[PDB]
Amino acid sequence: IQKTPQIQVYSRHPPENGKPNILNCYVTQFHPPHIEIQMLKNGKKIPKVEMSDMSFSKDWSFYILAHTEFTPTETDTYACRVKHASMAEPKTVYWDRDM
Amino acid sequence: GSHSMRYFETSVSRPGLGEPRFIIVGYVDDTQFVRFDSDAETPRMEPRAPWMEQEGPEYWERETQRAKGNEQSFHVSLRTLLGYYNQSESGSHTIQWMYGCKVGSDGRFLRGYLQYAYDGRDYIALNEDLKTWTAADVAAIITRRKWEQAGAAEYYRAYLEAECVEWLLRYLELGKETLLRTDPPKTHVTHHPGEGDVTLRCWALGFYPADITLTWQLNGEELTQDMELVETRPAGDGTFQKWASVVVPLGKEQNYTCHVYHEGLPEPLTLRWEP
Amino acid sequence: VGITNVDL
Ligand SMILES: NC(=O)c1cccnc1
Ligand code: NA
Ligand code: NA
Repeated sequence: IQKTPQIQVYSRHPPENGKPNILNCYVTQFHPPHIEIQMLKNGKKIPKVEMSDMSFSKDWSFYILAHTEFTPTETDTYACRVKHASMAEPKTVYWDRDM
Repeated sequence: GSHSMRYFETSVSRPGLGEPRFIIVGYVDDTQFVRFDSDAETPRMEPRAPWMEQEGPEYWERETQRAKGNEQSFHVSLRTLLGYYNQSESGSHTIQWMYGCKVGSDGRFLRGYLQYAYDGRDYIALNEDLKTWTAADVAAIITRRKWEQAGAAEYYRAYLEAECVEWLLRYLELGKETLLRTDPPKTHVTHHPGEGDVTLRCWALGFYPADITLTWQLNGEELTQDMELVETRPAGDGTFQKWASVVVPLGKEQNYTCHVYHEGLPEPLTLRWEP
Repeated sequence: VGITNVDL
């Protein structure tokens, strides 16, 4: 009974270039609870990444929020990389400022 | 009102590595207010909401002892279910328990809930009557028979109908400055061109509680089909976000309206793309 | 507050 994590990568506030914000990585709909979340800037891991306590849904699947401070630019690439038992390779979701 | 308090207790076995991981998370509506984590240096129930920080040392000591008893209780339960399903001692398994009570606008007792899962699936649940049980499989029948003898539904019913409700009202009083707020959605429609079509994306930001409905309409009728939608996501500041998109013909954007439903709105919002 | 779990 394995369920793959579903990921959303998004800013706390509507993004503006050169205005500091918070980047969220919302990981949901997974089982078992053990999970590893990385946040990346321009391909390299972001050192200070805060994690919320894991809870679960009415459907029993787990969820967790990872967040880090970021300063959006026109050119910088932001991603969230998730390692979970249900996947042979990590799942990476890139930040899209329109979603 | 209406308000509810929910606890989420999870225990995961880790054979060989060490002892199982035990986590508790408590919520008042969509606001986390407590947490327990067995993997912490000095494991104790801790506040997660600054209005909970007021609670004294006697409260934290009592909730730490309750958490530590449940941890041991679920450590034994994990080993018991291993015999019910005749599973090997080398595998990792999970038990999840979620329980709570709902209060009305008054607020007096509305509803109570208590249920378990084993390895992500329903195991046993207390019925709406708070008197009888619903076992999901043949192993859960063994647990149900044992708990029927022990009078487990009566012990839990007393908590859910009384103890649960009086403590939720105390936390509602402690956290009234924020828990009793309804932050209405801040909405806007974005436009994104494409086969000569346009994507209309209705945004709803900064709302609390999380419960929201976003719909697209064309001449009074809801566009259920061909409507993209994201899961309600937390902003991380106590508010939630959500969007709903539609693909409409180029230049026909004014004909589509987004309807927003939130308890923080006296009447539903109606908005469209604004040139 | 929460409740004490009854062993499964
Ligand atoms: N909200 C809190 O009390 C708290 C305490 C320690 C770490 N994070 C949050
Ligand atoms: Na489970
Ligand atoms: Na955040």
